Amino acid sequence: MELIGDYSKAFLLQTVDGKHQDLKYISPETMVALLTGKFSNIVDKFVIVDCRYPYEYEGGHIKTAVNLPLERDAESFLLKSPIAPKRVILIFHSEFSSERGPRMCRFIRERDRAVNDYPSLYYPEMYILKGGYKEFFPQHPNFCEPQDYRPMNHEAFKDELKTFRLKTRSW
Ligand SMILES: [Cl-]
Ligand SMILES: [Cl-]
Repeated sequence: MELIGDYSKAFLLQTVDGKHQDLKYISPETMVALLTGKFSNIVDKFVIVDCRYPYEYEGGHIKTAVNLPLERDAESFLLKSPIAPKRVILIFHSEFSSERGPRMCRFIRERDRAVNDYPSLYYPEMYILKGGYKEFFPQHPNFCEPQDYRPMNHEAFKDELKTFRLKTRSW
């Protein structure tokens, strides 16, 4: 397997197959391994980036996850003042981690490359949580808060979906 983004070392986590062949995916179990400190001696810090809309996040998210659905906010939070460490790892996810999560992952790498001298990166190691929140919640409810799951297409949030999308950079 290839080295991480800055070609400094191998990827630390075991991966699983995912739709986007060029990205690295991890399972809910591996996400829990990170959250339970199984890699504390090597991983200084990791950030779980929930790329879903605010109402989805509010309806139930992974503990400690940060809601950064808008590209400009994800960039500001992660690259304005890079989180320095050991390793730093980013884990992106959305509802199914089919579109929004992967898109933000690619976006951050694009920006990371743009503000660095090749091949250096602030976040050389990034993963996608396979199955997204939809598959994580049924496996580890006590690692979520609140302990619920609100889909993007929830019937009671149709207006909220439209409101949020009109704030995005492109549709
Ligand atoms: Cl997938
Ligand atoms: Cl956006």
